[PDB]
Amino acid sequence: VQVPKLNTKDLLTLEELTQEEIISLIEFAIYLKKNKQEPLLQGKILGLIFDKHSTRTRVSFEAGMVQLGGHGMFLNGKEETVSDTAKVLSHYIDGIMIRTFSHADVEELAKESSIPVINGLTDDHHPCQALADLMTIYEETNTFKGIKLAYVGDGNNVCHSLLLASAKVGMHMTVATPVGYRPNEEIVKKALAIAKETGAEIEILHNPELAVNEADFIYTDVWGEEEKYTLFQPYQINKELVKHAKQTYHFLHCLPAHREEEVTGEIIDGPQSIVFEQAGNRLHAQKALLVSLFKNV
Amino acid sequence: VQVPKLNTKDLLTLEELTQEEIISLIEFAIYLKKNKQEPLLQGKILGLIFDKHSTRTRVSFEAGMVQLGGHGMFLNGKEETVSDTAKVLSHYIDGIMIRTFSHADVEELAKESSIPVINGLTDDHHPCQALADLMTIYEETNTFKGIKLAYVGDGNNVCHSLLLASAKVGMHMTVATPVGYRPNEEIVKKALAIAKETGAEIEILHNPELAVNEADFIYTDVWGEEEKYTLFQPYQINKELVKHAKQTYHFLHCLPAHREEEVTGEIIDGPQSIVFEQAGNRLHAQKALLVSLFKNV
Amino acid sequence: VQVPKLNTKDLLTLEELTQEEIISLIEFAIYLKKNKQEPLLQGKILGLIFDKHSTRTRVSFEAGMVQLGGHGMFLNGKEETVSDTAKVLSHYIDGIMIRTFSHADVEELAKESSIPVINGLTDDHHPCQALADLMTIYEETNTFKGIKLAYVGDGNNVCHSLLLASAKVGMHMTVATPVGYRPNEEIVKKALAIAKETGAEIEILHNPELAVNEADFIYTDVWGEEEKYTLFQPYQINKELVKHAKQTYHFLHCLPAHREEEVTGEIIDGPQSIVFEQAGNRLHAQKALLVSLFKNV
Repeated sequence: VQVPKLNTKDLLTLEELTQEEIISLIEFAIYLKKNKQEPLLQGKILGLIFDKHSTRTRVSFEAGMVQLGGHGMFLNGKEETVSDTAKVLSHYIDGIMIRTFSHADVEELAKESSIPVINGLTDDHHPCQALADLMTIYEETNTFKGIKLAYVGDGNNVCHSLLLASAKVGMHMTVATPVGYRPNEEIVKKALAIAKETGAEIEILHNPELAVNEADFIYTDVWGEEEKYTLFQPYQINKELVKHAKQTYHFLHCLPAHREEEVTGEIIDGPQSIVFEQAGNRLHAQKALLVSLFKNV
Repeated sequence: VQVPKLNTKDLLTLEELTQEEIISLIEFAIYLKKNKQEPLLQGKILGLIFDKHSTRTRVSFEAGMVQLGGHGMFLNGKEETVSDTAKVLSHYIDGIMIRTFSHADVEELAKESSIPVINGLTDDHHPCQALADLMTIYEETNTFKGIKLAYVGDGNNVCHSLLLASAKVGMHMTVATPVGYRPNEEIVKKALAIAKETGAEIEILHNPELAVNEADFIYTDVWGEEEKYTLFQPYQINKELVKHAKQTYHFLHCLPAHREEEVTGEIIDGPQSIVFEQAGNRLHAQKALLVSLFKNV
Repeated sequence: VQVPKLNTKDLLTLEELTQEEIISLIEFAIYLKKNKQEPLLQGKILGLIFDKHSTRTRVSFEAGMVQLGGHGMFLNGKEETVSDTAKVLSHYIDGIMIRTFSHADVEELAKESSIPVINGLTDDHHPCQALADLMTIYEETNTFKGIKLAYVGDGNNVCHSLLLASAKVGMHMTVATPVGYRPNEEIVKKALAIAKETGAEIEILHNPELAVNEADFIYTDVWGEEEKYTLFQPYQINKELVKHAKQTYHFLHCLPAHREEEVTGEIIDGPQSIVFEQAGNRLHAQKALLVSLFKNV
């Protein structure tokens, strides 16, 4: 097996990876997906820490380790500080995947931990998703040079992670969100700065027709309610809006979905959709990531 | 290893199995029990879903997988619908054992899931138990042709599952329950219909002496309270009642028991009892079931 | 591998071990620590039972099993009595580690269980800790003959376990605790009785300078509050107090710590400290223990 050397212990936002690093990861995920499960992490253990329990993440991670000959250790966020607990894990274990709300907390755990820490999802960031998404796209295009991804919806953590992800690999990305719901300046900013070096064109705006125009890929996600709903109704993915993209676009969604909200069934269940392939690749992307991180011994 | 081909993805009530299928399973469970643990499910994963946490079931399942080289994944019923969650599991995993209260829910999960689903126990059904019970009986008799099982007690889910189980294998079964506590028409009905084809004699009635008469096996289980208790007092298993069965009967109980309620200690701890052997076979029956289901790939 | 034969099924207080038994264990832990992880418990399963969830214990145990080719099964203390549950575990499993509050409960589980039971920690006892501590000391001294350990602080369960532990191996130990907070007569008593046969000198008193005098090792641990705090302030480990020990003493603490309470940072983070080495050895001591217990088949 030709395992990738990452020059980082942790993976938190996506930004601690070089561009080459990200491809190597992707290319490796794909090789693993094709190849019969190697016990590359014999007896290694991944701690799994949760704020609110999240199935999709937990299972995809635990699965991966198990398939790599490892073990996943389910811990809870019913806790001594998140410093003390980092110290401890390190003695007895090989890595940690945390999902919690405050990203600052994760950063802290990483500094203090002496084993790899992986952000399962914080409020601000969701690297692993984006990484599975890039994998999915690359499976289709075999390249990011010259590719447009439109994301329309709420300016959320998966949005952030896509921005950084696209910037890193020189994939162009435009975002359309309603007036209130733009993503964070600080991130947009970082993303733009990465892009200066990869020639990726990143943009944020409001009219979605503009985002989707000539896009190779469209991505949405789920959204007191009375007034909000009426504001996002125009940001729905449908026969009508998707006509402005390329004939040959594919649809992405991180799931789960509420049909006839963010996306019409016609689209999500149509042949343009590849949400399922996407879903699967969570497993594999992560596996690739895990193995690289764990061989920095 | 000579693994049984089941013509079904799921196992919910017992009724999706042919009679041959059930023996093959039993015969296989026994072979496995005798034979040093094969890693027949290397790296496969069984999701374990719980409504209220139940030890006996959870452990017997997890154990089995572990002994088969697999892994059990404990999930909770602190959950998005039970549709969404089925879809997800299927991507990352190989099978699901669910215990929940509403059987309808399980049915749903099975339809929607694209991997095997096993009913750990619903309010109406408890297949796995019955299957371990048949195994136990067969260990003793080596045949169901001509065998009578009496169940006295409450007309509960394990009762149901025994009815169907006995009907399928042509084992005769009579049930005695107090006036209020007969089992469900719909099941009795199905059971009777199966029996028409296997020549099993099934009956439901009230006087327990009648149920136990010439029985090869007696089976009870645990039972506002002030008036109920006085009604079941006569449905106790004891020196007195067991005299009407065959000299050579054996006693079963799925456990746990309240001695000097449903059963006197004399009986349950007497040499006629085989509740322990029963208990053990949970493990093995299940193992057999799991392996067959998982090789329908 | 040269595995130790223990003449006991369970390990609850430390007192069911002979002195030889304890060394053999220690010596084995060390060998295991040095040697690449043997799959000595292939497919064996350790049940893990919790009263309040405790990370350090849970992880160190689960880890160990995993590294020994086993599996740890996390159960909860959301439970039928702790008799019924012992019976059950035994059918499907190989051993149990319990942490609960009432030691009496553990005793009970052990009697009733027909597989090994290990006290993770009760209010009165914490064997596994002490055992990791002895390992740590022995790593340094290679012998207990002639060695003094001072424990100052609250007369707590780890204190108890140290008393018994030291008594068993003929290590001298003095304890200094404030007036209210002496450890239990009944234990001191047992400990003294063991010591009569190993020549260990055990003592309990109040002035800590006396405890630490000419000590080879110093051990503290964490401690309505307004009046208590002022009482223990003098029982702090610091530059000042540690001068009365040997030049060449080492500091122990079971962690976690509150610096500038029981111990000044100067000490705990100083080169005299070996709290980390201590921490690690939890894993290994336990592994050694587990393997010996599990080969009493």
